[PDB]
Formats: sequence, structure tokens, C-alpha cells
Amino acid sequence: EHVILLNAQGVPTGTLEKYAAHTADTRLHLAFSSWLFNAKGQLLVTRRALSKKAWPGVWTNSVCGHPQLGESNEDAVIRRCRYELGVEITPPESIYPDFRYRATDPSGIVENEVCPVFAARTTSALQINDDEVMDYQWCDLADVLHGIDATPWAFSPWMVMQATNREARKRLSAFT
Amino acid sequence: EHVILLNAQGVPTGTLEKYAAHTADTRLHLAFSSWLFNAKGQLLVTRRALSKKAWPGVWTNSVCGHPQLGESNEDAVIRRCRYELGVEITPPESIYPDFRYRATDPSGIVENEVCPVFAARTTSALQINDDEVMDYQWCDLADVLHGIDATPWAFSPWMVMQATNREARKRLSAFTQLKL
Ligand SMILES: CN(C)CCOP(=O)(O)OP(=O)(O)O
Ligand SMILES: CN(C)CCOP(=O)(O)OP(=O)(O)O
Ligand SMILES: [Mg+2]
Ligand SMILES: [Mg+2]
Ligand SMILES: [Mn+2]
Ligand SMILES: [Mn+2]
Repeated sequence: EHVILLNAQGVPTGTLEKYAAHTADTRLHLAFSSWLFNAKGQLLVTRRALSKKAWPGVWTNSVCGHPQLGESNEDAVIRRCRYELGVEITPPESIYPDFRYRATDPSGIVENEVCPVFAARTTSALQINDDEVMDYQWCDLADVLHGIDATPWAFSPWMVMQATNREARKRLSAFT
Repeated sequence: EHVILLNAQGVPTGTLEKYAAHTADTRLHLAFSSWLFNAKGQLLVTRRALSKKAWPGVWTNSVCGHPQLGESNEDAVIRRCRYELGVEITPPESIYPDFRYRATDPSGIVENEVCPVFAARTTSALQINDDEVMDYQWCDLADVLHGIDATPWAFSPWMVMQATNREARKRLSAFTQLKL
């Protein structure tokens, strides 16, 4: 797997091996973030495995990843949903298309991404990949937002930034 | 380091090497939990290092540990504060002396402890021990308690149980006053 490096205008300029790509000096690359809900409308919150190179052991939104060259954002979501959580989903819908951020994790590992955000509903049960996910919780979105508003540091920085975007949050309130 | 083993009534019976003692088969032993506030009245929340045997990478109250043989619970609190956090404190106050709990962590390691809970004020800068603590936040208690009520699964179980105890909570509230 690779990440796709981006320039100022946001044009792909090349690739890097994914693990190799996330360092103390991570360069701008393409990513996605996804928020998964079940048929009943609960939000799936996950806890990244301890072996993750960036933000290991951190609570965060359902699934995030790195689109590969020539891959649509929607397919990346579907691929990573299957891969990390072994779950099938409805066609991902856009909730925050211009999200972009840079952040540093407690060990100094940086994420620097153009990171469009999507939402979808699961259509099958989870089958956890414990290389990616060490724990998860099916929750009411309202409580998760309250938790995010009260103690944002208990969650991944990008999850917090997405959920506090006025529009994203409105859009998330529709899967409930 | 060792833990002090206890029976049902909470009577010491002996000691055990610490790492050795914390397994999927943890016996009742003595411990402590402490909630630390700065002069401003903010609560120190910490994140356990990734290398901890139990609940690594989890957010939790300021400092916990295991008193050693010949050691008072309060002295143990002072030592761990120093060891984990580099920080000097005011004499620890008892806020939940009969807290006891058993809990299984995400990889199956058991804590089974008689764990009196204290609160204190820090009187020096922090000097985080990255061997023990991977991250921290200085917070408003109210925010913390709201977080714990909204998403209790995002914190250590003992933080949650202590925080929801009526009496403990009242006493933590007393440490939010600014104090010169
Ligand atoms: C929101 N950004 C961090 C996307 C990060 O996704 P991951 O960290 O899960 O990358 P990957 O899942 O591909 O390992
Ligand atoms: C509240 N319990 C967990 C006390 C044990 O906390 P620790 O994990 O800090 O034990 P130790 O600090 O001795 O390693
Ligand atoms: Mg991922
Ligand atoms: Mg400790
Ligand atoms: Mn990335
Ligand atoms: Mn113990």
C-alpha cells in the first residue's frame, strides 16, 4: 500500500509506502475519514490497535484510510471498511468534502492529510480485524458528540475536528 | 516492586512481585488512586503509556499505583506522583477510602484491588515520565465528569467508578476552587 503525495493545488505528485510515509515529518497526502451507523442509527466508534503507527490506542470515528492511485474515495471507504471491520456498507455519502488537517500524536507521529469525510450505514455484522481495531462501541451519536464537546482530548484530533464542523455535524445527525 | 496481598476482609497476607502479580489471575492486593489538581483547580488527567501491562494507552485520573511493604498509602501516593509525573503535592486527602474493584482490561489482564482514593494539589511543575505516561491534559473537572457521563467507555473503568461516587465527586469538587 501507498499514500498519494499532494501539492498546493492538491494534484497528486507521486506515492510513498504507507508505513514509511507516516513519520515525525509526514508530508501532505490523500486520505479519507468515514463515520459508520447501523440500521438502528447507532454510531460505531472504534479504538485503533496498539500497533497502529499513528495514534495507536486512540478512540476515533469508525474507519479512516488512504485512497490508492486511481481509486475513488467511495471505494477506499468500502475497502477499508471490509479490511478493518469486515463490514459491508451502503454507498458512502459525503459529509465533509474539504476537510484537511495536520496533527501530531503523543509519540511525535504526524498525520498531514487532505481528508474528505463520508458517512454510510453498515449492512452486515462486524468482523473485527485486531491488527487495526482493539475495541469498539456502538453508541448514540448524541452522547459521542457530548463526549467530544466535553473531553475532545479523549478522541482522535481529526474526529474532533470533523464532529465540530457545523455542517458535518448537521449531516451526521441525519443517520439517526 | 511488589504488591501487598489481601483476603476478603482486606487483611494483608503477604507480598507479590508486581508484574508477576498482574495477570489474568490477579489476586486481591492493595492499591491507591489519586486525583491531582493545580493551584487553579484544574484536574490533571493522564494517558497511560503504551508500555503499561494493564490498560496501556487509556485515559484515566492523575495517578495510581501499589503501596510497597513498609509504606503508607499516602507515602505511596507521594512516591508515584514523583515517579510518574515528577510532581510535588500537598498531603493527599482521603476521598473514597473503601473503594474496591475488579476489572479486566482489553487484553485480559486483571486488576483486583482494595484501592483507597485520594486527592491532592500539585506544588511543582510536571516532569512527565514517558515510561509511565504518554499524554496528559489539564482540565475542568465538570468537563471531565461530563465526558465520563457521555462516553464512559473512553476512560479507565476505575476512573469512571470513582468519579461517579457521590462522596468522592463532592470532594473532587472541593479541589476545583482556586487556591493561592
Ligand atoms: C483520518 N486519517 C488519519 C486517516 C487515517 O487512517 P488510518 O490511519 O487508518 O490509515 P490506515 O487505515 O490506512 O492505516
Ligand atoms: C488503580 N490501580 C490500577 C492502581 C495501579 O495503577 P498502575 O497501573 O499505576 O500500577 P503501577 O503504577 O504500580 O504500575
Ligand atoms: Mg484505518
Ligand atoms: Mg501508575
Ligand atoms: Mn495518513
Ligand atoms: Mn494492581
